[PDB]
Amino acid sequence: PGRIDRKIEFPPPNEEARLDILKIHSRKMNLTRGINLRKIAELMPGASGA
Amino acid sequence: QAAELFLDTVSTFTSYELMDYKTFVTYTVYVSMIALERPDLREKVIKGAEILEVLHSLPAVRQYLFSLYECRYSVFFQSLAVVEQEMKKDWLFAPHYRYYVREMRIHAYSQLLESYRSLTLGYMAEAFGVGVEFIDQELSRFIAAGRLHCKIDKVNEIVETNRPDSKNWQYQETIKKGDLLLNRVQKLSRVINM
Repeated sequence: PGRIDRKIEFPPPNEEARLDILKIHSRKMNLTRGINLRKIAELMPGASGA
Repeated sequence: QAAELFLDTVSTFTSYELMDYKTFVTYTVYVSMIALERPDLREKVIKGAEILEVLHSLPAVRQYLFSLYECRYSVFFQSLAVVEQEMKKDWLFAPHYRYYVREMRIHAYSQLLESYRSLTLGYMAEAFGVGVEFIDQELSRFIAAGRLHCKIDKVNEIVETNRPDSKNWQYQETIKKGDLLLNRVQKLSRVINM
């Protein structure tokens, strides 16, 4: 315990934390108006960010 | 260039500044109807479902587009006076509302008039738009304005057209830009070196 200063856990994303990765990652694509990423974020049951 | 930046109308969004998507649709059709010719109009705006379903809620704009495409010339001046009137009372188009319809009139006159050669002047009042003296002074100031390629006869009551080449008209703007840039580099040429 005198060695490591702080240990930080990384959880898998929830339905909130998948939507923003869809937001940032969906930036460089030529989309179509009206997408509803909330539904797709629910369709993915939280694997990881990759 | 304005319709060319207004090309997509698909990736365009329910905006903060055009909160009506359909106002953006009216803008892109009002600029498209000058900005592009028939081939483009006869494929792009006439077959777009994404552009069709939004003027599907428009009674006048769907009419105002189809009065021009479907050769409904007489009501086209009525709806033209409507859209020109609102355009006169519109921000950002009130700088050029007179510029708009002076191109719309000569555009429709080019459309009907570049079909036949021996069509008479009295034919157009009942099928095109009323006022024989109006068509008289109106085409007279456009041939006199050096566009609208035809040559009207008067005291036998017939309108004759021709076809010019792409030579002297294309020559004209070249001598315009040549004299303009000659003025530019002449003026700057006196600016530098005292």
